[PDB]
Amino acid sequence: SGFRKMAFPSGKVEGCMVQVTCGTTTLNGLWLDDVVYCPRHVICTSEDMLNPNYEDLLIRKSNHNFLVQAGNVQLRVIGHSMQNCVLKLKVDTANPKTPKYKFVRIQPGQTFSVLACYNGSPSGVYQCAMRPNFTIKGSFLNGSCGSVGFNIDYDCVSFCYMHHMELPTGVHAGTDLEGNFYGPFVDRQTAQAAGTDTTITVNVLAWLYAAVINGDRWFLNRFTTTLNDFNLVAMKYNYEPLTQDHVDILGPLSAQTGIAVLDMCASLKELLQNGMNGRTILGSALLEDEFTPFDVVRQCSGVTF
Amino acid sequence: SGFRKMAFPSGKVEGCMVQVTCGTTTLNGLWLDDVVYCPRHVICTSEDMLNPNYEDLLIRKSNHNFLVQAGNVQLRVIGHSMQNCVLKLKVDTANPKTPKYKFVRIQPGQTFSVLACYNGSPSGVYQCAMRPNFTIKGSFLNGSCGSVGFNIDYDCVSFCYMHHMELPTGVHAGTDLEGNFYGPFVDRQTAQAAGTDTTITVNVLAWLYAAVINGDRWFLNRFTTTLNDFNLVAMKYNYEPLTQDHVDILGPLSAQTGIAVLDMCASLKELLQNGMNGRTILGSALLEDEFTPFDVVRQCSGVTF
Ligand SMILES: *[C@@](O)(C(=O)NCc1ccccn1)[C@H](Cc1ccccc1)NC(=O)[C@H]1CCC(=O)N1Cc1ccccc1
Ligand SMILES: *[C@@](O)(C(=O)NCc1ccccn1)[C@H](Cc1ccccc1)NC(=O)[C@H]1CCC(=O)N1Cc1ccccc1
Repeated sequence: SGFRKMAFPSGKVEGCMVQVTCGTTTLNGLWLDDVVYCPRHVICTSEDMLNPNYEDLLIRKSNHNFLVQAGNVQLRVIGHSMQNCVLKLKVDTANPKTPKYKFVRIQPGQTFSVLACYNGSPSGVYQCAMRPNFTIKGSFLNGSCGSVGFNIDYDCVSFCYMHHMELPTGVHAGTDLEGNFYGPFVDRQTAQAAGTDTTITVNVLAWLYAAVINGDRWFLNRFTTTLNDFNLVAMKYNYEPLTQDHVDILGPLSAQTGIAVLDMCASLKELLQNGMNGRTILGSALLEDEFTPFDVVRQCSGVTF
Repeated sequence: SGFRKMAFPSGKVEGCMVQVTCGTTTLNGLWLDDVVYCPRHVICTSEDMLNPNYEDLLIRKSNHNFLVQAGNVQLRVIGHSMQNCVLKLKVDTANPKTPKYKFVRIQPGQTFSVLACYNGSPSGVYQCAMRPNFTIKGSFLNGSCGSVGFNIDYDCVSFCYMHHMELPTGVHAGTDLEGNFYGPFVDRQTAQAAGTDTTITVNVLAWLYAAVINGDRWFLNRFTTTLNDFNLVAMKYNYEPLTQDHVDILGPLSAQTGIAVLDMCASLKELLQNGMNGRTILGSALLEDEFTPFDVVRQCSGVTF
């Protein structure tokens, strides 16, 4: 029993984290097989970050300008190329601790674990959601660039995020492992607007199923409602609209608790209109949206790695 | 910037987790050097758990009644002894992945990371506090017994918790690694009363400093107060009393933010009496007490392992 913001065990990712230095810029890299992946702005001075020309900065650089450390082990760079916002450094040594992995681009609402690192060394692990405006509400300091986000399916590590920037509003922006930014962001220090954030409705519903599973049932009401009626209300409160895809994904939780999705929808409807009245659900006085339906199943059924 | 419930990286603990079977009871063990540590009730049937005589049950058992698996690999038990509520199984093989470690008994209010395991296999990691009544509010299912809690102090793993049972009220109880229970609990399936829980005042103050560091300053008021005056209020709301030791521990945060401890105390005083009035601090609508002063410093200054 109980319910926590649970992260994946980080061990398989810890053995991939390295330190990358170019000139006086140091940040984190990911060592898989004989390639080290890192943010391309490693080739920038702090000055360059205002208006960087990544082309002309990169031409002025050779293989030996790049220092790669895995612990006290020096890796030798024998090749370098820029793929969108990521640098790939080919090194002389394949990482003997390379796990089974894949590169995935996640969708808004999906969750992942972040291994926050400084100078190639792990500091902490926490679970995050990709917000609908493509930011993450992380915990990152100077030198955390190159930290990664991941999911584990069985023995396979799915890398979905590399950390690049803090925006002037103190939220976080980065790329997939192919170096394409999530959202409309660029790797330049200039004012950048994230769009309005919205609540990930399907995740809030997943969390209400989790509450019922854990004995918190007070919010369960007499009423029902329709998708269309539910969605009119959701859009007033800055909730994401609910699709047939969301209803299909909540099927297993529906079947476990004996509560039809639309019934859970009516319950949520009342909470938006009337609030929680200074009651709590699973020890929180707000509606939580950083658990997927898969996270709830994983935690309440005991899935291992 | 930002602030998250951050757990320690779990890799050094992941390589110590094994599966221990005795008859048809299977749970988690910790393999350090040539000893496997596990809850002693592994020798119990479900039936035995109501009123176990551990001496008598252990006498009926020989070394070969104990199956130890690390992944695919069967380890051979060549010795067994009971130390309080823990079984120590001597095995033919020292764990090659034994980290630098210590056994510590922690105090109420201290935090640690839990590596939740099933069948010797890591499922997830989360941070929590030892409550003042010596329970933890965990997330554990059947088969989680023998899961451990730990702190990392540079290269050294401090094991402080082994999970044993869920109480009828859905909170968690266990031992230190010498097998002494935290709190008045016994390893028996019988109704057991946890004390009244209290809010860990020094941790709430640490979290308010974290809020100020992160730009949440609305709660900062004109007023001051004395310890004695502050404590009369705290005891009415089920807060732990604040001692000179707590004030001394908050000194560095006080010095960093330029806000005197007693000033922060007056600010907390108002929030207890007037509540938060819709507003949130660091995304929460309740006062958080599962960050120590050291947790805040670690996260806001960027300490690695
Ligand atoms: C970086 O890309 C990174 O850490 N970004 C993520 C981040 C930053 C702040 C808060 C949260 N997340 C760069 C790389 C780098 C490192 C060293 C020298 C130059 C560039 N690291 C930074 O810390 C950058 C970005 C913000 C910043 O002030 N900065 C330069 C810096 C670094 C250290 C001390 C002062 C200034
Ligand atoms: C183990 O002590 C354990 O998992 N305890 C912690 C915990 C935390 C949250 C929820 C439940 N338990 C025991 C050990 C065990 C395992 C298998 C067979 C016998 C004993 N595991 C349990 O799951 C205990 C506690 C609840 C339960 O059902 N149970 C005994 C049991 C299990 C299965 C069938 C009958 C009885």
